[PDB]
Amino acid sequence: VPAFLFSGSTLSSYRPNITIALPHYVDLPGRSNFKLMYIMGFPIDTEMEKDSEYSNKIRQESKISKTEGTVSYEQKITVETGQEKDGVKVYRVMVLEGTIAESIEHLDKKENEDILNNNRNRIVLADNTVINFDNISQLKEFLRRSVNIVDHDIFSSNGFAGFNPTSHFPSNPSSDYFNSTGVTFGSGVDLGQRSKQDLLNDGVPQYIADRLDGYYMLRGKEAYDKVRTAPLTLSDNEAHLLSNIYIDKFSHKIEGLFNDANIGLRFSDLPLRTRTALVSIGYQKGFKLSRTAPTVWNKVIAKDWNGLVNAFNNIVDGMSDRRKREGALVQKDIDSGLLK
Repeated sequence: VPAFLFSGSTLSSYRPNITIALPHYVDLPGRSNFKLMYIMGFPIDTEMEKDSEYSNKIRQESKISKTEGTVSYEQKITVETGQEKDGVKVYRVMVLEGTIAESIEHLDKKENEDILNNNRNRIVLADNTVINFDNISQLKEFLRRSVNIVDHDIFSSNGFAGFNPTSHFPSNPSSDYFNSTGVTFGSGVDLGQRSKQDLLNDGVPQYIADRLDGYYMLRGKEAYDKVRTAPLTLSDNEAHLLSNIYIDKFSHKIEGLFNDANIGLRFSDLPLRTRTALVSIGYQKGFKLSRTAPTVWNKVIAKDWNGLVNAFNNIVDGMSDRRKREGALVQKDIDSGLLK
């Protein structure tokens, strides 16, 4: 105390392979100053101000908010638990350069609870700066906010894209979009232009894709009649699975457009709520925002965030309340210090 040692286990893609009872000292092959000591087979990371051969210098702190902030969903993270005293830091390594996903799982694992509630929990980023968390919870939250390209609960709420597990038919005869509309499930998933094999190719499970037989490729009057005389309802679990697959898929196209514009930063460097606002407007008006919502896009590529809020507020499509709610997501990111 204050510690645990051989408690639980550790996730690493890196192991080196005749007396092992003695400690072994290793240099992380990719980077530095990152030097680890293996007691038994377990990785230990220590920092000491006064020069040591096998220790590391003091890592500077990160300015990222531990409360409201995120790390890029694109990067790798090192998760550490331990103690620090008067200029000397001792930490046990839990995840060694892992993705946010297995981090979030291997971090709740049955063997690992014990050491994480009595020791200080931090993340070491790819740039070798440090985020110190007050507790383990804060950390878990942080990982959950970081893992997803958009916020799925916000996106599927009635305020934005909605959720309807029964087969439905937006628009109508009086509309220009009549003939371009298909049968739709979950949050806006439209089968009008899709084949079963397309869904299988996108990663949708067999049982869901077979369940939808007879609804593929229908549009206009056909789709309207089909919904009227022979509806089909998916369970909430299946509907949410299908939806999340197509939401992530679309998010990637928005991401590509953003990165291709060479604005000075990457889509993954923006806060969660803003990413969510941009994907939402694109989902409804079409993905190429340079063409479909020019005022919004022009403000985005200028990096003018107040201008962006105004643009969301001034657009007239007859979808006004939703446009406003998107703008208010952006305004929330400005007010909390995450933007600019």
